[PDB]
This record gives sequence, structure tokens and C-alpha cells, in this order.
Amino acid sequence: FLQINGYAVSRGFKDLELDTPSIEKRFAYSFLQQLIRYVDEAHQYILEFDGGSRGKGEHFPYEQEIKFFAKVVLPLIDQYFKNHRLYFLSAASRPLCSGGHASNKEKEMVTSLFCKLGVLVRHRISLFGNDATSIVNCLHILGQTLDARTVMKTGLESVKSALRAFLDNAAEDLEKTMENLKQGQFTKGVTQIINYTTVALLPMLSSLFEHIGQHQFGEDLILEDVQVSCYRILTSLYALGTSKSIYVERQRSALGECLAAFAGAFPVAFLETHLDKHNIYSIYNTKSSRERAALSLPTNVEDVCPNIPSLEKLMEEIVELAESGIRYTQMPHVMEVILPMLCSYMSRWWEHGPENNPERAEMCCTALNSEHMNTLLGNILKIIYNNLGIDEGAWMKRLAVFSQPIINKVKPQLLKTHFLPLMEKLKKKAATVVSEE
Repeated sequence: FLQINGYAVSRGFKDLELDTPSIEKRFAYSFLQQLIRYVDEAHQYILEFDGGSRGKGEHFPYEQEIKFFAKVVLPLIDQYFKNHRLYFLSAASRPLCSGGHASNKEKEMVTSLFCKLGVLVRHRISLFGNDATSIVNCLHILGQTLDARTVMKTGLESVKSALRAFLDNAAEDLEKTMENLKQGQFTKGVTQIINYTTVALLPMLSSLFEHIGQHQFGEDLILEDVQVSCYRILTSLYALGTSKSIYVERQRSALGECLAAFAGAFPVAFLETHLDKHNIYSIYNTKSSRERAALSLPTNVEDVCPNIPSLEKLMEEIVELAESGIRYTQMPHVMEVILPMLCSYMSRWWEHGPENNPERAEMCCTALNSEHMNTLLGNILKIIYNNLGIDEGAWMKRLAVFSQPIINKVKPQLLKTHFLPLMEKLKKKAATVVSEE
């Protein structure tokens, strides 16, 4: 009857204010407020427990709080960042273009939570018994969702300094692992540091750097002193790969993948240091020797990676190994480690090579010629041919999956007449479990 008279029944009032652009009230914003506050709360508690445990206070005053943290906060973070992955990943770079700002401040708190979770996971795998796996899974699932683009171009200084302090502390801890396993090689703080490194630092660092390489985040992440932190990381990782000890023999497998991820994430040709002064983006050109005089830099291109060989010397060594065909046990170094180095390196540097830009050639940085990619693919093939039947292994498989990106360069039709011997030998020795291609 109201209708037929035309009386206009109306929504009770009229909106006085609408604050939709306010990022400060959104679900993600508040959720990360709460997550950050409980992470920091876990931090004063655990750092209090650091003094309580060595003292009389054996019984944990806040056992309920720490159990709540370790059994609720971490798995919910894992599930949330597994579900809403592309939400934070979209930074106007075209992923999830159908919609999906996480905003600048959301990405900023994501990165801050990442750094704070790293601070918590520092040297506490034993303290976080049976859940350090949960922490490190959270680190994987958050580092794979970082937004280094936005973090560097528009971020707040505490978060920026936290990210570089995180990187510097990781480099320092792994360096400390380096010298402590060098000096205590003859038969525990050193053992605890080694366990921390193997449990957390390698899988974490591998995940972070593969994420960076796949999202091309190294072009804006690693410029200012992050370059030198990464050089220290590379030198240490290569030194640990060169170290021969039963302590490292069973962690070599993760080391190769971690350093391959590093090579794919790092934006300056560390194997062609004789031509790095062609790189505009290089820290050596950006800050110059005038600031190397002030900074704690070796002021030299080659001496920053002394024990790391050059690209030409690496090719020489591994081709020589290709005709030699030694057994895996005699020298597991190059077999286990060196090939993924060069695979990731050349896969990253192929587009920065001169073929993609025939113009402005020879002022370039990575002289990776089609013959050079063919040579590296072919000598990997020859290695797998002359070492296929000697006890094989899963290192065979990871070699194949690291050669996966390299195969894209060589077309399958040109691959014939030198891949055919592999097919012929597979027909001759079909009693095998390992398969390729």
C-alpha cells in the first residue's frame, strides 16, 4: 500500500563518510598488524627465555603463549600465503591483472614480517624443536611472495635496513660457518652453527634466490652494498663447495642448488669479471673507486672473487674432464657442483648476451655465443654419456633438470647428429631406470 501511494521507504540514514581508499582498515592490513604484534611478542618472550633458561627459571613462564605461537600462528601464515599468493605478488607488473592490490604498505609489512621471522629463526632450530620446520616453511612461502620491486622503489627505511641487516647477518653467519668448519675440522657452538646452516640457511637461501631469479627481482634488489654482501655469499659458498670433508659431503647436494639459485638471482657477471666494467648497473660503476676508498671493498674486480675461477677456465676444466672421464668418487667436486653453476649462469646471462642485441655489441658483458651454448650442452651430454653407467644416481636427475633451461637454446633439430648417439646407446643399454628428455 506504501508502494501504490508512492511513499518512498528509504534506507535509514545517508552515509556520512566513506573511507575505502584507507588501506589502514582492510582485512590484510589488520591481519598483518596482529601477526606482526604477536611475532614481536614472541620476540620479547623468547629473548627473555634466553636469560631464564641459563638461570633458575627452568619452567617456562609463558609456555601457553609460546605453544599458541608455534602451533597456531605459523601454520595459519603458511596456509594464508599459500592461498593468497598472487595477491601480494601483483605490483602493477601485470601478474594478476584482473585485480589485486596488496598495496605498498601491505607489501611493506609483508617484508617486515619476513625480516622479523628471520630474526626469530636466527640460531634457534634447537629451541624451536619439531616446529623449526614450520618456521622455515613460513620463510619459504613468504620469500616466494616478496615484492622487492616495491620494497626498494617505495618503502620505509626501517624495513629497508631490516632487509639488508637480514642479508648481512646471513652472510656473516655462513662466513662464520666457513671459518669454524675450517679451524675445527679435527673433531658445541661450531656444531650448532653447522646444524643451523644446513637446516635453515641453505633451503631458505635457495628459495629466496630462485624466487628473485624467476621474478627478475635482482635488477632492483641487489644494487647498494647488497652487491658486496652477495659477493661475500658467493665466495663463501664456492669455498664451502671446494672444501673436502665428510661434514660437507652429505650437504653438497643442497649447496649446488642453493648456489645455482644465487647465480640465477645475481645481476652481475661474476665469471666474466674481465668485462664487468661494461655493466652500467654494476656497483663498481655506480659507486666508483672514490667510494671504494671509503668503503670496505677490495677495490679490485678479480680479487673480490679470488678463488672463484673465470668462465673460460671453468669451460677448460670441464671440457678436459669431458675427455678424461674420471669416476665420481675420485673427484665429486666438478661433477656434483660445477655443472649447475654454469647452467644457471648461462641461462640467466643468455638474454644479456650479444645475440639478443646485435647492435651495441662488444661493449656488452657476457660473450655467450651460440657455439658456446652448444659446447656446454654438448659436453654436459658427453659427461652423462661417459659417466652414465658408473653407479648413476639422483645427481644424474638433478643434472638433467638443471640442463632443462639450457636445452631451450639449442633447437631439437640441430640437436640431432650428436644427440643420436645417446638414443643409440639407450637402445643398446635399455636395462636402465634413469631416463632423459
